[PDB]
Amino acid sequence: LKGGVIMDVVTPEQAKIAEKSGACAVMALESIPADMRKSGKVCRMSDPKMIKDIMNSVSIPVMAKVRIGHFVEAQIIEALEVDYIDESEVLTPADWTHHIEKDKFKVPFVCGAKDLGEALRRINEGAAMIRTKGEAGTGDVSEAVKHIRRITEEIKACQQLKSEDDIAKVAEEMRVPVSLLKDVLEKGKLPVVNFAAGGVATPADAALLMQLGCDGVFVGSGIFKSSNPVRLATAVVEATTHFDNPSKLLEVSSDLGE
Amino acid sequence: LKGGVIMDVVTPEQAKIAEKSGACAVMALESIPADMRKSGKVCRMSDPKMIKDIMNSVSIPVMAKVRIGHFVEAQIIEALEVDYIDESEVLTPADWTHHIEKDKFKVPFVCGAKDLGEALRRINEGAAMIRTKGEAGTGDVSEAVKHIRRITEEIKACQQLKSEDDIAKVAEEMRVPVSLLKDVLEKGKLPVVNFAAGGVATPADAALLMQLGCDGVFVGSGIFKSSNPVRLATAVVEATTHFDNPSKLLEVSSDLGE
Amino acid sequence: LKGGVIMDVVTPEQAKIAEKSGACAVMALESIPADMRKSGKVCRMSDPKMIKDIMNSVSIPVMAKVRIGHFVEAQIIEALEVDYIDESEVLTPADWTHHIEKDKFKVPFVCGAKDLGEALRRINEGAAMIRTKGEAGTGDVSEAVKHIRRITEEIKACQQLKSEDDIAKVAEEMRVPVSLLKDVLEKGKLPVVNFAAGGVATPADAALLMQLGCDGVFVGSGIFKSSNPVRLATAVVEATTHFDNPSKLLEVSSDLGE
Amino acid sequence: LKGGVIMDVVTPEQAKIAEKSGACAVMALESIPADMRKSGKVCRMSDPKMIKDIMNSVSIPVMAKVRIGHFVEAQIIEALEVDYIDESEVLTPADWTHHIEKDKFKVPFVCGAKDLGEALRRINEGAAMIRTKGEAGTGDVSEAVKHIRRITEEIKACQQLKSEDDIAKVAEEMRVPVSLLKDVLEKGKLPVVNFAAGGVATPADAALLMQLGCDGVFVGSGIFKSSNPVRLATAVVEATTHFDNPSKLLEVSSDLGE
Amino acid sequence: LKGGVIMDVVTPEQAKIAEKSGACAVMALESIPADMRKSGKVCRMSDPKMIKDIMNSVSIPVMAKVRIGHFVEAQIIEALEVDYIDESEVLTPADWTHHIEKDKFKVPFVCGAKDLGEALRRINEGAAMIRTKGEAGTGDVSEAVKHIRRITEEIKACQQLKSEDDIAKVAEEMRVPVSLLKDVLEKGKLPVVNFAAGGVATPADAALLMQLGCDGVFVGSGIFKSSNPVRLATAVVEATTHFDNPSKLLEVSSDLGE
Amino acid sequence: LKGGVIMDVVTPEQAKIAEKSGACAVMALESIPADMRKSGKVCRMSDPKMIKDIMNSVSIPVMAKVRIGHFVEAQIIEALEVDYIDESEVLTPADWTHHIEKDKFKVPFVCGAKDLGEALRRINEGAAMIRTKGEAGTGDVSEAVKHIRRITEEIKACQQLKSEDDIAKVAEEMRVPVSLLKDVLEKGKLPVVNFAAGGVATPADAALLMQLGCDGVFVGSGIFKSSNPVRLATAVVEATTHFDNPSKLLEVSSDLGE
Repeated sequence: LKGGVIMDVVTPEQAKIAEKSGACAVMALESIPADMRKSGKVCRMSDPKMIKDIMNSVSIPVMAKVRIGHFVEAQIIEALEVDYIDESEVLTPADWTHHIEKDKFKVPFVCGAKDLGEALRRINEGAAMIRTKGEAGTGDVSEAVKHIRRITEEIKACQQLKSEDDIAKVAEEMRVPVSLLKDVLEKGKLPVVNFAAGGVATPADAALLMQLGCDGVFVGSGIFKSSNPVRLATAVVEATTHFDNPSKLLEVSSDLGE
Repeated sequence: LKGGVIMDVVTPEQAKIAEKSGACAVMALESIPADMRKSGKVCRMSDPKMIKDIMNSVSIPVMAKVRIGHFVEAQIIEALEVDYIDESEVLTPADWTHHIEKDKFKVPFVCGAKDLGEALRRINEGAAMIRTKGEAGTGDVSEAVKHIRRITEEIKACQQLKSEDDIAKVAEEMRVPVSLLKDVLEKGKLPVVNFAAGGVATPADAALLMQLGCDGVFVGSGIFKSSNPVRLATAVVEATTHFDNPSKLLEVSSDLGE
Repeated sequence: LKGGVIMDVVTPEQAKIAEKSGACAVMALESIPADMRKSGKVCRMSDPKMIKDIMNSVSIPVMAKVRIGHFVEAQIIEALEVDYIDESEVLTPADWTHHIEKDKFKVPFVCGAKDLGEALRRINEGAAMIRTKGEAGTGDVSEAVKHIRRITEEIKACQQLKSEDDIAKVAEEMRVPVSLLKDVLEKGKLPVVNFAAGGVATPADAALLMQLGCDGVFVGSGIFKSSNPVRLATAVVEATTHFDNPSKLLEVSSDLGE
Repeated sequence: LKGGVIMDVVTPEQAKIAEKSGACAVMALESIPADMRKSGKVCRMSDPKMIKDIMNSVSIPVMAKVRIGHFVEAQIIEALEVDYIDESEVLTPADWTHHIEKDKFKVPFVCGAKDLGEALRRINEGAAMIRTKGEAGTGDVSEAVKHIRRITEEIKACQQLKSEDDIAKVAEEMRVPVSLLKDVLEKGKLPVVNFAAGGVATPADAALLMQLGCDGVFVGSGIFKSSNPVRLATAVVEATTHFDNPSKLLEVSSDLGE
Repeated sequence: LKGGVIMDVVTPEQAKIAEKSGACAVMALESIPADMRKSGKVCRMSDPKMIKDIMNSVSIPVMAKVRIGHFVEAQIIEALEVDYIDESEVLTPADWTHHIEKDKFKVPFVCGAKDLGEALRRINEGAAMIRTKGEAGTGDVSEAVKHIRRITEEIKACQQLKSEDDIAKVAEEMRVPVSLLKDVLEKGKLPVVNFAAGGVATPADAALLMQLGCDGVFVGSGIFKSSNPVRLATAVVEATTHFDNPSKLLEVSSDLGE
Repeated sequence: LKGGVIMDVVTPEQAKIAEKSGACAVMALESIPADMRKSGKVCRMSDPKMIKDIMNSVSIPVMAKVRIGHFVEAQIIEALEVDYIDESEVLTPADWTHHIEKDKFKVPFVCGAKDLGEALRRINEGAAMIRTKGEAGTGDVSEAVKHIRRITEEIKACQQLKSEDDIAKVAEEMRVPVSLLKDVLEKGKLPVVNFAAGGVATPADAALLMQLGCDGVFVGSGIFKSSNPVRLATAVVEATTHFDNPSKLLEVSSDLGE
């Protein structure tokens, strides 16, 4: 899915709009935390029936969310044959101590991370994909930027550690195998694709995150709240593809509406 | 009651539905302590008459709740011949320093615990069943998960202890007899059934708690707030029973409604 | 002046009900003091006329309250020839430093106590009767239970002291003659009757406090807010009398309604 | 005015009721702080015209209040020829550092005090009369009782000081001449009459304060808020006169109304 | 302006009334900073036109206010030829670190001070008149009293200082030249007129501040909220003038109305 | 690109007004950012169409804002060929750690600064223009005054340092090349123009900031909320030009109305 955009969709018809806009995948979900976050309610896995109905409407990959640590929700979502599971901090966590043991699943998982240690812990548990934790709901791209900058800075700082022994002390504080940390230092990158998520509101934001080194970007239901969802979704996809072409980012950002 | 679901019920007709659904017992209570607690009211044992009308309505075992330390509520419930007494922290505690001397009753009790010490203190006092404390009323399964996981971890961590004198110190910090803590450590688990309670909202939640090693689960008045109580109650029972079978978990979770 | 039940009454008709239910005394009151503290209001001695009108309506003993330290209220209530004066912390205290000098009155006094020192100081000042303090208004029995348990536990611990100098040092911290503390330690109990008050809402609550060793129980206007007064008042009296009989406790507690 | 009652009056007709009830004096004032205290407004000297109108309506002495430190209000009230000036903490203070220099006036002043040092400072500035500071507005007689007890205890404690040198240290901390403190110790009383004021709501309260050694008592507009002001005012006067006659305090307290 | 009253005025017609009443000057301001400050608004210099219409309406001196540090508001007011500029803390400060360099203007300024240091700093910067700060808008005269009394006391306490080097240290702590502080101490008072302001509500208040040694008094829009502005304004003027004559103070204070 | 006045404009018609009043540039904006922060809202780059429509309506230079760190917004606004880009703290910052690398753009940038370090860091990153930060929205000029005074005062104090090592230590704490700090110390000023922004509400405010040494002044949409826009905008321009002429400042400030 590298170079691509994943969109949150709440109905089959939204999925079809996502797919026709250029999305590489869709993320099926009932609500969009938010309306529930400001309310108080527990956020859980969405009904399998609404997910299958989305899977039946497009021919691109479909992802779905489960609660952090909720390995039973994950077993149900795997049995449904979705393409990816997003063990998501947007939903209400089920286990505040243990993430899901992802290497016991066939289906790939994406997890969030706000820094290097977090990202390595998620990968060491078996995450196949990392995304920034962003700041979901708000439309403020700055948390996404903070987290991508932080991982990049931390990687660079580790790379200046001379002692193999100091490196080990770091792996220890992160609670990951030294081999995993060492593999990151030698490649100067996480060993899995890293996508931006949380606060990506405009085409500019999308191109920003790509220019900071993200392999792609998730966008939320904000696309569909806008006065023309097709124009906005197509504009974010173009911007993600042509992320280093100012005249084209200019063209796709012009006259977008509210 | 191993491998079962116990359901809170506030009417004879609710109790009948629980029984048709496959519940192994019901808990008779005049009103969930999640409505009035908001208003600031003392929650006590229910009227023996409404407990008796529930008992007359089903042939599965009936439980009832008394306040913590309220051994006279318990004598009264015992004389009524309910099958189990729940000394419950959901009710307003009658004695904040002493729980009931349960080993002086001939009806079995269940008690809450959030960790090992707590479980062992309740067992020492004569509890025949333990249940996690979790968060009653929120529908958030994470408090139940925290407590089962805390108990499991404390057992493991006490199992690591080399010195008999240190084991004895732990028993002392717990205010229980060493021979009780010793027997827990030898067996690797609590000497009575342990049920999850508080926050168990979906079939997936019930199966999560069973795969964490609970022997069964309490569910609250939430069953009866759903559009189809019969469907939800049946689905929770089937998930508790087939707790390690994903395809079955998928099927009972699909098209679950409000 | 032994055990039984004393009921707060606000009219001659309530007293008549208290009497025919089997109360051993009444406590004449012009208002329920929960209503008024809420207001902000000062609660004082009741108007002598309304106390007198209650005195005329029943042949069992009548008590009335005065504010802590208000010895002129007590001079007036004594002249009225009530049977007991209750120097009561439910009223607004008149003197935060000095309780009334009760040994100067012919009429006997009841005072509240939350621990052993307080009880001995009230007895030392001439109280003829102690009541546990409880939490008045709330219908929550746990404050009464706390205080009865506190007093008991403090007697038991003072009983462990082997040195007479240490016993004297305890008496002195309590501000009471050592011969008074010494008598309690030898006999295992206060030298006057001790009643539970504050939060006795149900027949089970009355019988709980008697099983904890109280000699009797004050009950508030809560009896008269109930759906059926005679029936609740009679149940509380029966439970106070038969405090040790589970099946009778069951019978009087069933179908009590609001 | 010793043995007497001073009443607050807001109209000539109230003054006439005060006088016919037995008051030894009246205190002329526009408002009764309160309604203004809970509001926020500055309390000041009352209009001279409303004061003269009261002075013209009765033949007993009339007092009036000025703000603490407001020696100009005092000069205006003196020129009006009132009988006593009450430099009053009920009004909004004008000088938080300096009370009025009362010895530069012909008219006598009364001042409040909550303890011995305060009372000596007020007398040393030239106060001819002391009253307790009470807790005005509330009807709670307990602040009045606290303050009279405190002065009495402090006097007694000073009287146990052996060293003339320690006595001097005390005068120094109080900021008064040692001769003044010494005169109090030798007489065992303040050298001026001391009246209770603040919270005297009933005849019992009035008789209480007299039995604690006060030379008289001020009562507020509460008399006139009652359903029969004449009965209540006459009852407080009787009670102040017959302060040690229980059967008469009983008779005057009976059937008083709200 | 010694021995006079300066009155806040918001219209030409208010100004005329102040002038008939005997005011020595008026202060033109478009709206008292006690209405909007509540709303959270920036209060600035008034429109020069409304200041000019006031100036055209009376032949007594007209003052106007500028923000603290706003030397350009002051240049503008100066070009308008008002008679005095009030650099006022009632307005919203333009420069929280530097007041205006007043000795560079040719129109006299007045400035607030709450103590000596403050007065001397304002004088050093070129203020021709000082006024107490007190509490604008409350009608509480005690802040004005506190400040006049604080200044008087600090002068006395500095007069006690024996060492020229210690005097110099004080001047240094004040951030003013020693020769200025020295001249204050020799003369026993501030080298310019000092007026009371903020809280001056009654004739009695105005005379209080004069007997404390003020040279005159500012009164605010409160004159014009009274039922009879003409009567109140005249009465304050007469009391400022005859500030040490009780019978006259009595007469102007009698029958003053709302 | 020297001094004068830059006005925020939200429509082509406002720009036309800004131009004919004598503004030296406009700042194209689709909303007033005080309205939106209040909402909670993220403020971003404005839609290129509306900026373009403003560019078409006037022949004076047009600026637009981008979020701090949002270099892709700046890439887009540059492609649009606006005349200046303002990297603006009034918008929601995109990168809390890294301002844009402005020396990589051909279009010149304006940045905010509240002190000398911040100004040098923005210049070091390639800013062509500094503006003081002020408090935007409030109409209160004191934050702008504070920042202009701060920068000045810090230059003057760095000027006192006699040691080159100490000067280097200052540069390093500021995170800027020592040759940059050294140039400011020698010349007594920033090497680029410095404009006041934030809180410039009145003609007097504009002229105040110019007299404090600013080279120009940004003004907000506050001009357009006023009762007469042309007149207020022209007065601000005239005051910025004639900042040193009191009588002209008087003339343009008079009868400005709402």
